[PDB]
Amino acid sequence: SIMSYNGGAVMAMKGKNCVAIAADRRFGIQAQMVTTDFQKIFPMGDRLYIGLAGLATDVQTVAQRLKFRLNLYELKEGRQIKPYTLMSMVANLLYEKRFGPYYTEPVIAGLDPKTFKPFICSLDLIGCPMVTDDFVVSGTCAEQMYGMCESLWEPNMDPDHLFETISQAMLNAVDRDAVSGMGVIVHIIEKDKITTRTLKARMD
Amino acid sequence: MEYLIGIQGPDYVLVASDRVAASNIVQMKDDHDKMFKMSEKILLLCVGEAGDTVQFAEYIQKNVQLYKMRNGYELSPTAAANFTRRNLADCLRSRTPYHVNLLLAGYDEHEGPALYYMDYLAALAKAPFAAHGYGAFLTLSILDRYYTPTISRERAVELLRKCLEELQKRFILNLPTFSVRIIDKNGIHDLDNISFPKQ
Amino acid sequence: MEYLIGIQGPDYVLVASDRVAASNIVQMKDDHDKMFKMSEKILLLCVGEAGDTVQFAEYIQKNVQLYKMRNGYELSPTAAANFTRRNLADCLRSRTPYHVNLLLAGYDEHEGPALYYMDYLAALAKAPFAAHGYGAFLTLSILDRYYTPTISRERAVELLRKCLEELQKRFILNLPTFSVRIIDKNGIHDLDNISFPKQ
Amino acid sequence: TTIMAVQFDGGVVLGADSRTTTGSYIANRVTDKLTPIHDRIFCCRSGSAADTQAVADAVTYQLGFHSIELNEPPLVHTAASLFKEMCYRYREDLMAGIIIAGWDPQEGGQVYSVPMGGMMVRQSFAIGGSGSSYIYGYVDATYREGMTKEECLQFTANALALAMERDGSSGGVIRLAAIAESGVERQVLLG
Amino acid sequence: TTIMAVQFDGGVVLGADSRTTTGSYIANRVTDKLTPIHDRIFCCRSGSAADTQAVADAVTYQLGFHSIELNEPPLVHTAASLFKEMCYRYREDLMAGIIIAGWDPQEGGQVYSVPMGGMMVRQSFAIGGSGSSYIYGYVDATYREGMTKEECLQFTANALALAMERDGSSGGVIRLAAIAESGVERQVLLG
Amino acid sequence: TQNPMVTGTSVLGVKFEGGVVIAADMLGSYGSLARFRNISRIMRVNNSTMLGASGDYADFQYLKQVLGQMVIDEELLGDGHSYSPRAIHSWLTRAMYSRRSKMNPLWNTMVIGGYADGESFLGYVDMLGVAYEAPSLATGYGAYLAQPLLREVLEKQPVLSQTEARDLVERCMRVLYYRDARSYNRFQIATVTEKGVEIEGPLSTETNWDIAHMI
Amino acid sequence: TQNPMVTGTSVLGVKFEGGVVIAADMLGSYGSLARFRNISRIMRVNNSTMLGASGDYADFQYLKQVLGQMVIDEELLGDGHSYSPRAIHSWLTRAMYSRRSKMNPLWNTMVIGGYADGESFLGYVDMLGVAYEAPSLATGYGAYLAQPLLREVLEKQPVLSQTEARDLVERCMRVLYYRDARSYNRFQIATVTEKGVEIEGPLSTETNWDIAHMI
Amino acid sequence: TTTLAFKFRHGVIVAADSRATAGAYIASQTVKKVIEINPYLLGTMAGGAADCSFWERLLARQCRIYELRNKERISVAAASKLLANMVYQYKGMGLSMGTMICGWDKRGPGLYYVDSEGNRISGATFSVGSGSVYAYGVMDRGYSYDLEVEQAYDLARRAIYQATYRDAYSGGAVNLYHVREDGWIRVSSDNVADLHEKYSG
Amino acid sequence: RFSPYVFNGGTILAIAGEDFAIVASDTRLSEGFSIHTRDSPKCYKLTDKTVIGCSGFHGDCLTLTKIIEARLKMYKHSNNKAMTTGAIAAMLSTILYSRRFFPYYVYNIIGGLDEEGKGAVYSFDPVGSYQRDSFKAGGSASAMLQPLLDNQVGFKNMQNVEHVPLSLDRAMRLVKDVFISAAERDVYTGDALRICIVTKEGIREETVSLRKD
Amino acid sequence: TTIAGVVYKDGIVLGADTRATEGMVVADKNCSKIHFISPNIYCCGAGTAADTDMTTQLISSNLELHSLSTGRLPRVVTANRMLKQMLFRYQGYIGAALVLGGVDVTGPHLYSIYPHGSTDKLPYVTMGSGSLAAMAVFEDKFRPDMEEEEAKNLVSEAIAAGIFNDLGSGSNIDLCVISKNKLDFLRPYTVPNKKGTRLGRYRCEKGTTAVLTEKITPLE
Repeated sequence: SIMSYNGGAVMAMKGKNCVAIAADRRFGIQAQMVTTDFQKIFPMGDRLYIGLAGLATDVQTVAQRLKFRLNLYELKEGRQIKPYTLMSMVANLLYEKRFGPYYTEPVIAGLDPKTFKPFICSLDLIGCPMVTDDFVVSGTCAEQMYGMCESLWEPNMDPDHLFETISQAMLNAVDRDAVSGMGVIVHIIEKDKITTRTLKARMD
Repeated sequence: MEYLIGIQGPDYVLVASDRVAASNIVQMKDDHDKMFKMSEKILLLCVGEAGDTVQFAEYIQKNVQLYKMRNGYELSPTAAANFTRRNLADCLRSRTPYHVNLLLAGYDEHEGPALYYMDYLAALAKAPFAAHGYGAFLTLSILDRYYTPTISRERAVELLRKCLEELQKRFILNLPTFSVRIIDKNGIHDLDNISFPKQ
Repeated sequence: MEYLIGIQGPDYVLVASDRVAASNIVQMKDDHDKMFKMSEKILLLCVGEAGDTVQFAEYIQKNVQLYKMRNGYELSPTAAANFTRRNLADCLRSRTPYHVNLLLAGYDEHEGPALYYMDYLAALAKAPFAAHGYGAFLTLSILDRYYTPTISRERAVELLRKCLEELQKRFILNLPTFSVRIIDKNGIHDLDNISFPKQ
Repeated sequence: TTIMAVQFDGGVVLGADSRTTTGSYIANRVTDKLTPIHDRIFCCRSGSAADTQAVADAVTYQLGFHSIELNEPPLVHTAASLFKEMCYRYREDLMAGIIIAGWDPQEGGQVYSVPMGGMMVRQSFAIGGSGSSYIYGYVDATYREGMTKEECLQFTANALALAMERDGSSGGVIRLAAIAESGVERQVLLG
Repeated sequence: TTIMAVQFDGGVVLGADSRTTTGSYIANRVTDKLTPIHDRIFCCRSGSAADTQAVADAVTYQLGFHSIELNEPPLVHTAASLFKEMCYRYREDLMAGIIIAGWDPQEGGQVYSVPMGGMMVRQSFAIGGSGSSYIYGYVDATYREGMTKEECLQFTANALALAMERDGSSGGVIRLAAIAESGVERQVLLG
Repeated sequence: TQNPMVTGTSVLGVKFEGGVVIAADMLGSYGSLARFRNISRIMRVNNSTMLGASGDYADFQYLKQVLGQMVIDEELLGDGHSYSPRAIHSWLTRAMYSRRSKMNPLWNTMVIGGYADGESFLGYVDMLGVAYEAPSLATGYGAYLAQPLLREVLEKQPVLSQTEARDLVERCMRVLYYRDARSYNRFQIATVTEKGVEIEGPLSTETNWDIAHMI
Repeated sequence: TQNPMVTGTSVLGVKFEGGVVIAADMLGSYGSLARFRNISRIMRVNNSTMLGASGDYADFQYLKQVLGQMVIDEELLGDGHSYSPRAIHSWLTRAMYSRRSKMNPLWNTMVIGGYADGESFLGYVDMLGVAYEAPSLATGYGAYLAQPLLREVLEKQPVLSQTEARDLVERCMRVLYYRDARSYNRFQIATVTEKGVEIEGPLSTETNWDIAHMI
Repeated sequence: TTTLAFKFRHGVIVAADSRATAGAYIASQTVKKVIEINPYLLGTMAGGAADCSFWERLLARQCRIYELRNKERISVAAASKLLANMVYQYKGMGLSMGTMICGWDKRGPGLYYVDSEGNRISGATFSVGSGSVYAYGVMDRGYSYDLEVEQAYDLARRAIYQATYRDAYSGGAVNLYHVREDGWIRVSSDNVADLHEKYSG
Repeated sequence: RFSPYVFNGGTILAIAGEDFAIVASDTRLSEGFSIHTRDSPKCYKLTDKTVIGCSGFHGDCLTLTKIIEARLKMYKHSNNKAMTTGAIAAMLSTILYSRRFFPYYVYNIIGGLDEEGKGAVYSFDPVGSYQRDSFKAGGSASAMLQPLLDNQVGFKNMQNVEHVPLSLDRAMRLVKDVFISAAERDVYTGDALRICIVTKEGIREETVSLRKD
Repeated sequence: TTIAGVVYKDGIVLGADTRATEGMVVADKNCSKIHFISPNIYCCGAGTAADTDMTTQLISSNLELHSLSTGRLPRVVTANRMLKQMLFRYQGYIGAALVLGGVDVTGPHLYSIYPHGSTDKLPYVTMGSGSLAAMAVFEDKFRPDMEEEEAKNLVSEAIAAGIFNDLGSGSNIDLCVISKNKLDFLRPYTVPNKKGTRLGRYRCEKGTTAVLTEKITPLE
């Protein structure tokens, strides 16, 4: 579909006291790939990232408009942004284009700015929020990542098992996926530090 | 249809257009020029619907000249790339959308050489070498066969001549003469025009 | 689509197809032959849907030889041309039509040389010089100013050269190599393969 | 257009309008919409004209042949079966509004209905035609079980009168039929 | 679905079924299909639902404001004119089955009809709705000029009874409305 | 109006010596159902001209409203000047043309009959703005059916009396009752002379059905 | 049949202890007009099986004819062997599949109920050949509407009595009378046991309307 | 989907991928595409699985009948002609089939290319599939007639690696077949990841 | 108008073991947004060493099952011996291409033992191609089940994980895990599970429930 | 999606099932379909999720404004009027299937809204895709002036029938009771579907995945 014009696959998974977001690396037109370095995970403040999947135009455009409104909010008020606030902001921005819709499925993954409470949520192409506790996925491939995460997820996970679980899920679901592949980037964040690893994915 | 290829080096960007301005049966103009010298270190190529290409030349060329005359210092290539992407993304959803295919060649004093890649759906890309049309396919194969990031410029000219000799053997188009530029620490240096007698 | 020319002389017929067997992007075979030597003085050229070309050549080329074996002699070019036209006109109003574009080149003992011209709707024509495809929009006017009925064969080969030189200057397809036949009082003689280095 | 059959105790009573229309123009101002097939069995037709004429002629053929081979008077349900088969088998091309009625020596008066589908049902009264819906509105109000012949005639008179008055496609003239054990009595109410 | 309005000498009598359907599924078994606007004027609606609800609200607004600026009781023809204007203005988008009736001090009982187009006419009786063709079949058969109140009640009872019985969209239950010089008398019946 | 809901039908009008007679019937059919079998389809404009229409009855009500407003305005000027029937014809044509030019056509077919200052007038207005004068006008199917009767007698005799014209209108309406499916046996005659405007009552026709006794 | 002209509506069947009860109504609606308000939509096959159908009534008549012919033929074999209900289910399934394969679908939805040799049977046949066994079947809108009642009571109690089943069918048919636009307050109950096949008469329902006195 | 075939001095090289998706969804990574028709013929699977499979099996049956009637092996061009004649009878009815006919002839090396559109042609190099153009590029870089054995192996293997690297509809194991004068032999079946580790540096 | 197909959904699993072929399937037959039953086992036991499962359009599944049984009996009554597994696979491929231009809308998985006595799973497609794989997940839940089997059966995308041959009982608990995990997120799956085991000694069946929504 | 409404002898009992699927796959197992409007009025949604959410938040904003400006408890009929006027203004483009309930000074009032703008007052409504099963259970066992526990059992039974029919929810039921005085709101009402335990620890070991590029960024 139009969601499968440039591909895309974003997974975010809630751990015990930490949260891990991962995406694919491929960018290209319908079957002809172009590059492997296309960024889909953005830093929106500290210890809180957003992921975007779908049409890459809307990806970059929504990321820049969100950055615009985010900077204006954080300069009117000296504190940084809470995750629910960002979720409502993204929902409002998408629902402004109720009938000229952007083709994207944002995924917000971040921590509490006061406590170490993890948070995950996803949104639809018109601004439907959905908070859960285990994992959210987006992009062209869905059912693969649903099957893997419903296979492997446990409730209370140290960051290493969290990292390995999201690793196996992304690798298997992307290797079964066709139009989205060519590498994995993994952000595993927590209260203390931010880690960014890339996996040896199959370049096929 | 036609294609204008651009390669990234250590300190140079090797772009190469064509000179074909055909309309649906016949080659009307055999010495067309698709190279838009925006500033002293920033090139621009354009492919698409030819009523739109001239007006992108107008808009972007004259507007970046406006920036230069206003402030006092030449743009970075990255800001120019984003400015073009923003203008396409704005003109996309309207009653008048623009359907072109760009790729940007620049060189900063601090960032060094840079090569970008547009689309008719306005996606930025930071690539080592690009593709549009069908010259896309039959260049990208060999060009991804032979690449080294630490490649000297005469090796790149040799690779490009070899790639063109592979082009002029399995197309269905004509493509006789290809104009070629290069960007260095100095500026836009025109190389010799690269045509080929086939048989 | 592709090209083939059909120049008649006083006592010779100079036909020349191409050697291109492309599929929509790439040139799969650059030495292909579209020539079907029917008899010792009758040639046939075909253009169109490449599933129909081989089939209709397989029909005619293996029916005229049957006539040859049965009767002990050879058809006229006229009757062969009309027989092909008859088979097209019968095949057209069916569930399986053929979409081909022929021209027949013959040589009688009595009528001498002869050229016919088919079409995808099965029309006979007794032409002095016919063509087909997109080239045929140019290469007939490149010819109709330098045609003389009493022209010698070296002038005719020169006029082929003069015409191909104007073909490969303003035409979007590639067409690198043309094969050339000639008919005489003896039979079918193949002249050399006419290719061009362009630039 | 609007056709109608009503049975009573002795026999049945039929009835139709005349006007055959095409588009908004009337081609024929007066038309025998009801047709004799056997001498005791009628049918009134609607929908297309040509289709129903052809079907009625074929039924006339088969039914007369069969009745001669029996050397007995035919049944009404048999002709109902014949229209049923001819309609249902070679449907998807026909517009049949066929109503079969007639008196029978074994069974008295009966009325069968064949709509555009091809189903067969036995009814006591029946409508048919595009402008039949309105008098179908009140034929279930005015009807009383156990009428006489004159009550049925007045009944269908009022019915077809309001059908002709209200719907644009109906109109023309009233033709009535009275089929019983005794004979066949046709008459034309006009004006 | 089917709405019915009869005037008599003293006043008018309205009436409807309920059964608001969406496709083949009944969404509402019981529905107020008749609407008070002023204290003496009703309107009963058909066609789509949301169109008629919004139109009834806007008419209620403008009419009440106008009648308070007169400091006089409104005419029924005034409300009919308002429906005419606001239905002809957006006739490309609405499906109006509006029938307005109501007693007036200057003019007695009156009945106006507004069909899907936007024309406005005065009638002595009115049908409306998709299941209205049948009782339209015999509303010119049973009606007699110069009825009483009870005759109009019994009349419309039989009308809506047969409409609900025959048509599949109609049904549910009968709502009646008695409007006169005296008061507004509504009741719910079944039978 | 894209889809006409409630159509009228054919309108007949013809001049005579010092007057114009128009007669159209009283039927408000919807689809094929004659839903409104008692309506008026001729407006009596002030003293000279007179309007008759077919097509969408609601649009005819709208034009009735606007023209009544215009005529009352000019009469309240008090200047002694009224509209000619030809001015009415011109205004109606311009209105219809500007209405169709915005692709929202008024589905109508109108006849303007007027007698002013010795000369009769009989004008036609179509939906597309097609407009002309004629000694006899027939709308709808009447242009197919009763128009040859008018053009037969007017070729047989170029002038007429009021009696002859009224009889001819009666016969044409009888014919339309015979073979028009959207016809009805109740019509009203309107007549203008210099004595004013006069609308006759809902007359009926006399029919024949003696062919029905043939098979 | 591409276009079903005269449709029936939903059929309800459910097993119980040593018997199967099937009940549908007696309505022949065309479009929305209830044109044939007295028809029988249940065939009582020979001794054990029993058929109920929906959709186009003409196709039901046709299949009624063909099945009657075949059952009469095996009864004229005179051997003592009959058709099991599941055999009829198989034959009807193959028939429907052969019809839809040739792009001539028989627009129906049929229910087969039979009791033979200790075992009950309640079969389903679609137009598309989808065919299965079930403890309770519901066609048309009944699969949306009365199916939850069946699946509630059959989950809460796996076996039943005849009285429980008959009462439950009565309740389900009352509900279908409440909220279905193609329904009618006249239905027949048909019940098979080992004692034979029996079709009860045109029963009706008891309604309630006390919600209408609320606003 | 990317297949290629080219003949040279030491016979014929045939390699293919093994990825056969379904829309955007990969069905299997290990679909063996090069259908082994005979002990002297090799056919491919180019566009559609069932059509290529079925018609090449029927062609194998036909050729075995021919050999049993003439006590003699069929030619390559004969099999291409038979396949073209069988495929041509369903023109327009929606068969996609772009296979390749390889094998050793009485004339020697034989390489034909038969379409569902019936483009029956000989040639020296071919490449079929979605990513076929990539194979054309890198092969017509590296192609000659006078190549060696290991050289030709590397050429074909590198070609399929580049094709699966750029295009998305290709991947899985890279099979490798080699037609000699007497019989065909499977060379090897290599995975993409092994080649990536081997050839990336 | 009349559309000749309708999507019933379903889920068929197969695992080619060393000397066992495990085929399992749920027994929910649905249509659109309704539930027709909670008992319709997709599996069918042909021979003592062959089990076939059929999903997709259900009527074509029934018709195909009956035709396969008929041709099985024809082969037996002609050639005095049962078929192999691959012979059945080839015959099914011939059938599915024999209705090419009016296709079956049916996914098919034939498991069973070979003539050596090893597991053999033959996948299929609507048009009639086949191949010998180690596992396939057919029907609606294909994408929910293929990557987990790629992780567990194939040991793929793993590092320093040696290859143990899949035992019987471990495969059993794998099938139970994947059907619970797939019945959580899929709508066309649940209400039972019919587990068929082919050994060197016969066919075993086993029914394990699921969640009832 | 199967939302229901009922009116017992004092107030309103609202229920819901909270499986929000996107196409064919269960996307959510817990989705709050019962939204806040006011301290006396609630609402449930069906169909397009985000349209219902944005519309119900806009109406709740407007009613909070109007109530705080007035200074007394709001009216259900005003909410009904705002919703029907807005949805009729959007010409039926916005798909929002709404159930509106609240207790005014006049008592309990239930309204069902169909997304074109047609509204009805009923003593019991069911909306959504699986609405027909709950409508079946209601038309089976409704009687006027039921009790508290009677109505709660009824609504639970209706939505349970909707869940045993298709497109219900694994979510166990959301309920809500609004009275003249006591507002309650109950998320985990009764769980029928316990997920079965795991049969195998499929644990990813610490180091089974090849890493190409590590990166550490400290924080505060």
